[PDB]
Amino acid sequence: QTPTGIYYEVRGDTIYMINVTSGEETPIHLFGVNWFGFETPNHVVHGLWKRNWEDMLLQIKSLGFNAIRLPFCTESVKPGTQPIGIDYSKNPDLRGLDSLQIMEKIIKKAGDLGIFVLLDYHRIGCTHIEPLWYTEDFSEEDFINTWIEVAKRFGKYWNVIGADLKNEPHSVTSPPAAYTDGTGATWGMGNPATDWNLAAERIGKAILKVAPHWLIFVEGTQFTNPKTDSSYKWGYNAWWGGNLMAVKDYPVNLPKNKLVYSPHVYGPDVYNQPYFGPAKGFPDNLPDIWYHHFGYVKLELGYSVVIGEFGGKYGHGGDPRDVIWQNKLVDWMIENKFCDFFYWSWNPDSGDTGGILQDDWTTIWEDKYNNLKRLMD
Repeated sequence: QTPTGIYYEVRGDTIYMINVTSGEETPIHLFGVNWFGFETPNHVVHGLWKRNWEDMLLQIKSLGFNAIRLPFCTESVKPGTQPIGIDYSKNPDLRGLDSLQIMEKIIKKAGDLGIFVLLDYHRIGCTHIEPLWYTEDFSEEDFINTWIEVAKRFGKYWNVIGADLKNEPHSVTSPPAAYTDGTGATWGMGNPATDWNLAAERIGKAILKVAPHWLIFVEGTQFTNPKTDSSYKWGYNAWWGGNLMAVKDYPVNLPKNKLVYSPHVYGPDVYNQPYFGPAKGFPDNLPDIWYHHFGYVKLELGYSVVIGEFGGKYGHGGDPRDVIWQNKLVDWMIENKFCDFFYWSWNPDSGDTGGILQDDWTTIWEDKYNNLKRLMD
């Protein structure tokens, strides 16, 4: 049932942490941040050229976060991969360590601070998010085996809550083509080699055989199938990882008490969506859009929904409607009790969203954080 003594499960739509010996159960909320870098050519979380890694985790904790989503790529989780872009004078305890050992040290320190860690297989290579969970040189079996290896190693850390199976399944062509051309993910189209709802079952089952105490976080696709996407006016304008419209008729066939649906949702800094125009009713039109793309998965179907990424520059060098967008999204999360999320990102070096930290890697954006701090309380 668990190698750590801790078992994570969904009851109703709320995540619980269960101590299996004592029987004790506590509902947890994830107030999270993404700290990226393990999925990149750096092979390490970013910012260690300016900061000490432990000081970073203390800063994250000081702001009330209790969860980190940790993106990784295949190479960072293999022994011997060398990280790039570390200041060793600021990080002397990291001299000699390869990418995997720094991942371990960061997870163990997070657990010491009571911070839960969600592992996110973000990229198969270390350059960009592939639309599918395999490539010409890296098969679905290779993807699964890598998850199995990750789950064997990191399932022994009590604070790791589970596996976000593949970051942002999406399409690289337009519909109606994208449904059949084999280049992108689908959901409910029928082909198990493209249908993320079938692939998530295959990958999730394998993980749960080796880490039965983990949760399985399953993101949306960008497009699903034509009947579902055509059923809603904004059905073709969901984000990568953000279309969960096919959950109702095509649910992932995994145990409900182990499954979390994890949509990504963004504002005008990422893409100038037509519904971000006032001409189309922004921002008061957003609760219905969110509700259709993903929110009904909790509010109508009662599954656990954790927002895996959301963020934006909040008016600092980007589109100033982002301020209105983030405020409205937090208002809606508070009203609808979506209390579990991971902000994108802690890092400032995200080109279309910036981060909680400013470009000095030290000072936070006070306004952007003050809005987020409303979800925390």
